[PDB]
Amino acid sequence: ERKYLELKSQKNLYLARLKSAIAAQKIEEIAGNLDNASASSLFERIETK
Amino acid sequence: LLERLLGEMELELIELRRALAQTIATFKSTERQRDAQQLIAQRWYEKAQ
Repeated sequence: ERKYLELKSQKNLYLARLKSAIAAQKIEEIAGNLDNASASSLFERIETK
Repeated sequence: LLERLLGEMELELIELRRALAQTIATFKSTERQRDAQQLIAQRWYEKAQ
């Protein structure tokens, strides 16, 4: 009964970190920072079109 | 065969036109990239000065 709440006290932190990490690359995809011109999306296809 | 070949050529002309358009597009894009690169070089020169 002790160990269970021990783990429950960190489930949330892990979920938060994971969601932040996902969101990072999520908007890094759209409108790349163009630090390198290797690939940019949705702001170059539109520009080229 | 006359009308057949003329229709074929009619299609092929606009195909060629589209291809040349795309060529002009990336030529402009490459020029823009060159300008950005030389601008960054100039900025680093300013920092050095």
